Amino acid sequence: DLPLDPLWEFPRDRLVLGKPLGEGCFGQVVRAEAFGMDPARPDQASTVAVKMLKDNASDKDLADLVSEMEVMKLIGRHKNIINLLGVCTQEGPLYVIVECAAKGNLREFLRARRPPGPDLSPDGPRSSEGPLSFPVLVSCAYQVARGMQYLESRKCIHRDLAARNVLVTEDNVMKIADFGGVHHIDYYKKTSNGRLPVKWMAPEALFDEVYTHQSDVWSFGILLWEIFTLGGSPYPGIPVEELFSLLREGHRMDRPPHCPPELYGLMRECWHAAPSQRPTFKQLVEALDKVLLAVS
Ligand SMILES: */C=C\C(=O)Nc1ccccc1Nc1ncc2c(n1)N(CCc1ccc(NC(=O)C=C)cc1)C(=O)N(c1cc(OC)cc(OC)c1)C2
Repeated sequence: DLPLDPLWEFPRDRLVLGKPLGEGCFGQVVRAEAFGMDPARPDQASTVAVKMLKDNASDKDLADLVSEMEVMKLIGRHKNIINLLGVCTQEGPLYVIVECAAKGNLREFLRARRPPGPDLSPDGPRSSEGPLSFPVLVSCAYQVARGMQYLESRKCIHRDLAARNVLVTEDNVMKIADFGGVHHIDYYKKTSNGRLPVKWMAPEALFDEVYTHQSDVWSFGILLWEIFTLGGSPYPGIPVEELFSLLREGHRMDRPPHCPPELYGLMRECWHAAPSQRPTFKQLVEALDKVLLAVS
């Protein structure tokens, strides 16, 4: 079976499975109620997210989920990542119980909060004020950088860092998801929501199958661009075939509208050809911290 880990094992009868949250990478994820996740409050309800094997899963799918579980045990706890809460490995299906972020992923969060165009009638003194302000976008960027910096300190490379893979809590805290098959990537693969994940890959990863923390920094720069386009799709209108040759030529995305040169500056730094010429996550946290303090 699977060994028992009393440090993490949670009785499965203390879960009530609820609404499916969609296809997770290695299985499906369901919202759930947990009673007594805090052992000091055994009858207290909390909302959690539960990852489990899809129907008719292989022995490989089990291996993947179990390895994701073991990664999460190892990396420890941080404010800006999805944290492991517990597991159900005994006498029933494998459950991996993690934090549930009320507002969904960062890309959807941004796209849903785009400002009103000059389309609707002025109603109220804030008719043109959108939900999102510059300091809060910078805070989103800063928090992801702090999460990535933690992950890096734990020798963890993400390899798909993208806004879709950051979740947003009720208090607008960013939590990096799915930090733990690079030899088979379909670079033409479009996800069911229309995403082309090749557009987040560093040149060395895409061309040479090399991943480092500086590869993630490249992706971070793409995520920066998503934020300051409020959830835009990178390399707009560029199909994958054209992306290959544009990247070989050293092409980079344009500065987006309503983005200050400080932030487009950091994006271009993240996309320097040589990985040693990109900022480290520690440098990105510091740089974003300066902008955040300057504007708060
Ligand atoms: C809490 C109320 C709620 O339901 N919120 C909600 C509504 C709709 C969508 C998403 C959420 N909130 C939420 N919160 C935490 C987690 C998740 N969702 N999911 C599902 C969404 C998701 C995120 C990232 C995905 N990655 C990729 O597609 C590619 C990398 C896919 C789907 C979720 O999967 N998790 C989750 C995260 C991790 O990160 C380590 C690990 C696990 O299981 C081990 C699950 C959390």
